Amino acid sequence: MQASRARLFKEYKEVQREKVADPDIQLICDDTNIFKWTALIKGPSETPYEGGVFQLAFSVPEPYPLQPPQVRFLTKIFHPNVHFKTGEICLDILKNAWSPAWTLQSVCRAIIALMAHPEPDSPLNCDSGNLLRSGDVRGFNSMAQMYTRLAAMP
Amino acid sequence: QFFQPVKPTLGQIVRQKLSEGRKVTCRLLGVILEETSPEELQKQATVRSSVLEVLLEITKYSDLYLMERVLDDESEAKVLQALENAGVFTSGGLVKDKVLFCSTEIGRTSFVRQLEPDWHIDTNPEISTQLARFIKYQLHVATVKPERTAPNVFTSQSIEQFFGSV
Repeated sequence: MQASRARLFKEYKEVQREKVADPDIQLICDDTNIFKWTALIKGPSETPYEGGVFQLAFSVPEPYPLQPPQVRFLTKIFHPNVHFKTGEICLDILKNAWSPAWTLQSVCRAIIALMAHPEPDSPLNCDSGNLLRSGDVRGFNSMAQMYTRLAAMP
Repeated sequence: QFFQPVKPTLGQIVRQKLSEGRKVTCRLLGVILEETSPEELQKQATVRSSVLEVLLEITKYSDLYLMERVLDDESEAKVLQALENAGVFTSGGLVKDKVLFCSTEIGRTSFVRQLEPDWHIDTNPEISTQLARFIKYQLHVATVKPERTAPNVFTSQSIEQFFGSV
């Protein structure tokens, strides 16, 4: 229990001790629950998600960093590896391939990389995945951009 | 008399045929635009003047998504400028963000299944047949009725004829 708090303190320290340009990631530790975090991530440039801001909800288990956090999109997103109705993410580092080497910040970065480089296999949105697998990249970008403009630009 | 006749407006006719279907997807070529192939969209795009009144009544009542297969980026711009030339975008109706573009015919089926409209309007029979399993109502626009349409796939010669009359 106290090991998790020490680790989460290093990460809260590092997200405060930085004013780096291009804050593509902004982790917001929570007021009263050290184990609840929210993140703001910028859509990766040169992707249909560019210009959007997506909110991620982190639910940190008490054995963290020995156990992965529970992460999901609160912003709607059209992506092969995100369940549109629930925001659940299919990413192996959040499940089987987790390691204490990962951090909340690097998890956000893996999600951004996933947004820029989808995996039409392992699909939680088969319509989004079908567009990519069938070679309809214009269609994928068109619908992903629409949802970015309608749901991820406040 | 003053008490025993009647006459409905175009909006009431359109809304009646929509049958409370307040979410609609619809292709562009042929049914809304005069052009009939993506190759033509590389040269010009033109909204059918006969579809305009009914189209606007649909946008006031229903969330509408237009979609079409195109061959390049310049075709997209030509389409958007055509829709704007005809005043298809209005406050309270259709917005430019809800006009979608793809590179394959079957890509439209992915748009529609994601959007889950009450109505889809198309001209490709394989698309209408494939979507009848998922979409409550469809209008298949064709010169002649397919020999076989699903019971929930209705056929007509134009959007304005099907929704614009009784």
